[PDB]
Amino acid sequence: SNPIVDYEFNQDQSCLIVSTPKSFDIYNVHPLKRIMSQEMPDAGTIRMLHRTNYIAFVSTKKELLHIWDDVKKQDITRVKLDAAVKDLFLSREFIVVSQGDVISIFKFGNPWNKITEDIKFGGVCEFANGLLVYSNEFNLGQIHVTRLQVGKGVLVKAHANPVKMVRLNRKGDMVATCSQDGTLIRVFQTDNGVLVREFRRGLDRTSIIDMRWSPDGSKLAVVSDKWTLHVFEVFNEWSICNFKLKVSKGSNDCKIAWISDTGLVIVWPNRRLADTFKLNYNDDEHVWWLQLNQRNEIP
Repeated sequence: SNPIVDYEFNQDQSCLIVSTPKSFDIYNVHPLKRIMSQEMPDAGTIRMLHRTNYIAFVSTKKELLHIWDDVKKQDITRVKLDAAVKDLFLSREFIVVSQGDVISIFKFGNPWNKITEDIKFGGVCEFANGLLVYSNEFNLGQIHVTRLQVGKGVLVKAHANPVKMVRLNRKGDMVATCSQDGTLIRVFQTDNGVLVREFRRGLDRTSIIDMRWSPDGSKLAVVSDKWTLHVFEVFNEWSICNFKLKVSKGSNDCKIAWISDTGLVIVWPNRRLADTFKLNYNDDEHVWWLQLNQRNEIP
């Protein structure tokens, strides 16, 4: 009966945090088990800091960004927001918030203040391991890559068409990119913006639902609105794997999570469902293939 309002993984993707109209819960991804649950109305977008007790959620009603203490069971602080949140990221140092046309950067810890002037951007962004990536506010095909020390950094003409989404690897030395076409998936070095690789998802155009690097950064998982799961070798050219995902009509969004160097989990918000995949390899024939092992309710 409880619908999922928002859901997201933690930085290593060992946890899944979700918000409902009545509460917000945290789960292990593999094995799928609920770690905790907290009665909480009006909880909007919600994020989690690693495997600590530090939780951040946005109040839909009062337009407030809370920092919730999971053991104290109370607010640490509340931050006033001026527009609707689009993205949210947490590190031990910074709180990166994407509200409206702007990216705001607060400090993680007292006094919980803004560290820099607000950055206007193109609508897509990513922050991971102190490394910020966002699209230029007018040149939507371009992306800025900067290290929060903010200061200036590298500019990359990623695509002709506007960039749709972006994904940093686990270390933070590479960024995967795609567009509205969803035909080409490019990989750049965060050091200098040089094109490392260029993948081809397919001939026809599709919207890309999610991307995610493997833990070692050797592989890149991709899911399109065609609802096909792709896997590309980096290896640090077409996909080495394909799998027609099992989707119903109500499904229109999901998120990928690597549980190992050879295991993925696809979380389905509307169906409240988690598909566990194994990435198999035949050393004799030098071929990869995907296998759907388990299908679990959240609950």
